[PDB]
This record gives sequence, structure tokens and C-alpha cells, in this order.
Amino acid sequence: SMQEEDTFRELRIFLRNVTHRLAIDKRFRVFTKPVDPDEVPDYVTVIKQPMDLSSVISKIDLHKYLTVKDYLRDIDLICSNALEYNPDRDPGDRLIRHRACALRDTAYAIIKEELDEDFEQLCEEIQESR
Ligand SMILES: CC(=O)c1nc(NC(=O)[C@H]2CNCCN2)sc1-c1ccc(C(=O)N2CCOCC2)cc1
Repeated sequence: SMQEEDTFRELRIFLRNVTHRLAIDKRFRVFTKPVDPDEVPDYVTVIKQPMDLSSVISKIDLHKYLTVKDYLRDIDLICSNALEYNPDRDPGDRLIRHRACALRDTAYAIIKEELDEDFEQLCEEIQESR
């Protein structure tokens, strides 16, 4: 309905604002764009489902997220992918892992403080009705 599309537009505005705040954080610069194949050709090999904050923005604008749960699944994928690609005890690996967990924790904390649970419930009930 027209009212339901108003609800999803509000969700998109909220998700763009959260993603923008993550993308401007210097800690998260490594997650802002897709991995360049000419710089790292072996990334495409190990990581089967690449995700980054620019691609999240693209999916918001393509209306792919109907709930905050669907959005947080892609945030979680950014984090899990980084841990997968960086399993060594080496400090370069440990730094990326720390930043990836901070990205995940920051997104969840913003959502916990700023998303009304009733708004998310409405989004989920509209989604389940389709
Ligand atoms: C994103 C990610 O997970 C990742 N992990 C790395 N791991 C290392 O550098 C470790 C690997 N294990 C050995 C020590 N170094 S490097 C790395 C990584 C860092 C930068 C890019 C990159 O080209 N861009 C392009 C635009 O800006 C955003 C990121 C891709 C992968």
C-alpha cells in the first residue's frame, strides 16, 4: 500500500544515515569500497560473498532491505568476511579483525539506541505479509 511504502522509505532514510556514519569513520576505511581485484587478486578466491559499505548503500537505494534485520545481515557479513580473510596472529590481521568487530559493534549500538522496536516490528510484519 501507499502507507507501507512510506514506512519502507523511512527505513531507507534511517539505514542511509547509519551507513554514512560508519563510512566516515576512519577506523572503517578498509570496509568502505569493494576489494580492488588488481590490488588483491586472491580475495575473490577466498571470500565467496564480498560485502562493503558502498555496496550496502547501493542495496538500500535498490530497495533490497525491508527490515533492519536484513541490513544487519550484510553488516555481519562485512565483519565475518574480514575475520575469515584475517585468521593469523600477525598484527596486520589482528588490526583488521579489531576494526571489523568495532564496525559490527558500532552498527548494533546505533540501532539499539536509535531504532524504535515497534518500527522494526511493523517492517517485519509488512515483509511477512508479502
Ligand atoms: C578488507 C580486508 O579484509 C582486508 N584484509 C587485509 N588483510 C591484510 O592486509 C593482512 C592479510 N594477512 C597478512 C597480513 N596483512 S587487507 C584488506 C583489504 C584492504 C584494502 C582493500 C582495498 O583494496 N580497498 C579498496 C578501497 O578502499 C577500501 C578497501 C581490500 C582489502
